[PDB]
Amino acid sequence: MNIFEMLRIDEGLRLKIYKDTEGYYTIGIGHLLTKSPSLNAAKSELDKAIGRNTNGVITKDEAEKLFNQDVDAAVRGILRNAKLKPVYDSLDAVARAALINMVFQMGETGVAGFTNSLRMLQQKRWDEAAVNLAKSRWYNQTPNRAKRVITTFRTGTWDAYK
Ligand SMILES: [Cl-]
Ligand SMILES: [Cl-]
Repeated sequence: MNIFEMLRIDEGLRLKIYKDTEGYYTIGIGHLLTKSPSLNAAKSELDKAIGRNTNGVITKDEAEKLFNQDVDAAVRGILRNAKLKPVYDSLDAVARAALINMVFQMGETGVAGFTNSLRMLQQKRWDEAAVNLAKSRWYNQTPNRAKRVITTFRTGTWDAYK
């Protein structure tokens, strides 16, 4: 298991524009197109992202390309974030994948605000961090996914994904 397989499980794969859990226009493997309520706006962002007139449909290879770009972006964002980097550097490889997953879902900003959980993770207070991570809108809105990520940090294994 690795970050790609992990995210593929959590986000799924869709080849036509769809609305995410928050009601936003998305495509592929969790690639957010826009928060705008306009489908035309979404179609426009899609074409600009792909480099062609898609008409709201993309191929599997195109989806995977956006996916690679998005994972790369997430890691790079973590590494440039003053609050995130030190946490990431302190973690084992499995737990690092859990941090990337949260950044991919909620953005660098979203994550950087879990101040208390981050400190606990950096201190390796696993169980406490798990409890603190759960007291969040994130966990209450997407509980199954949040439980998988939380378990990943807590145990340092991929068991929630097998
Ligand atoms: Cl893009
Ligand atoms: Cl969920």
